[PDB]
Amino acid sequence: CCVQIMGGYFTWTPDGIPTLSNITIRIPRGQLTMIVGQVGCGKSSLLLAALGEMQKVSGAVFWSRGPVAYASQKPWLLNATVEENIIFESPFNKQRYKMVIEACSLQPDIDILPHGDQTQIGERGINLSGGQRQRISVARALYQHANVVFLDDPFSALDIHLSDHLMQAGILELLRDDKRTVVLVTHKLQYLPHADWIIAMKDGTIQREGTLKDFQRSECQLFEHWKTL
Amino acid sequence: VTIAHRVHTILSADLVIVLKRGAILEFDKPEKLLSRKDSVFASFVRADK
Ligand SMILES: Nc1ncnc2c1ncn2[C@@H]1O[C@H](COP(=O)(O)OP(=O)(O)OP(=O)(O)O)[C@@H](O)[C@H]1O
Ligand SMILES: [Mg+2]
Repeated sequence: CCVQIMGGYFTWTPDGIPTLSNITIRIPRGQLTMIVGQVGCGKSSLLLAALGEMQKVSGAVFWSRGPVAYASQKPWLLNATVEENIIFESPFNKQRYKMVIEACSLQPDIDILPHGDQTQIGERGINLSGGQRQRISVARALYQHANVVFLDDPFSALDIHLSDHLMQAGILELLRDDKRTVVLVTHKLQYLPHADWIIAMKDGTIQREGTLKDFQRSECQLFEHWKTL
Repeated sequence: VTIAHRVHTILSADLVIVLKRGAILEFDKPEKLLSRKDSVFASFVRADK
């Protein structure tokens, strides 16, 4: 019912090759859906197109627009206070704030900061490691309180402990909202029988779409998924 | 000399070295480490597989 694009044709340059062609996408209302594929197959491109960052050569995007929470593939913070950019111009709520941070497991990483929570980081402030940047980028979208939250490879600079913690706590909290759709792409298929909808693609073109009763259509692709046990 | 975010890929190594918060813990071959069940590497490969 929610965001859908039938037979979309998207590109980066209006003169180059139409990078994305003939795609058909569905995102249910208040569910957990993932997108997967090979490296550079076009898994972020479909998303940025469905965010309005690509002149569609053809097709039709349908929404409900909305202030969609987002986290770019490379994490990006603000030249401001850690509190100031995790909040991001939202009405500060101690409960929601501390809950989101505990979900992102940042408290021990905040404690090492010289001013703790109000440490002035950025391109002008003190610099730090990519794991913390990624966690802050995720926290920004988690505290965002938007209907359609939306992530892009959050589990990149995260190890298994922190990845498990984030996934479990944060994503189960998102699902705990009566209606809050979150769309995270990742490379670890480990958490497939935790996603409510699956979208696989190769070389841009989508292949299939469906969680369980559709992952039984062929053994080649599902064996490729279960190649890593 | 590999650093691994995927303990399943490092599996084919000749010798695996495990790191606690600042020191090696019993560098050895992967087979013995996973078989011991006392290695943290066992917990890794079992929580990831
Ligand atoms: N900002 C950009 N400008 C121009 N071309 C791009 C840009 N981003 C991606 N492309 C091209 O579009 C294709 C799809 O890129 P995309 O970012 O979707 O890769 P991806 O599969 O999402 O990345 P990854 O595999 O690392 O998750 C790539 O072949 C790339 O060459
Ligand atoms: Mg990408």
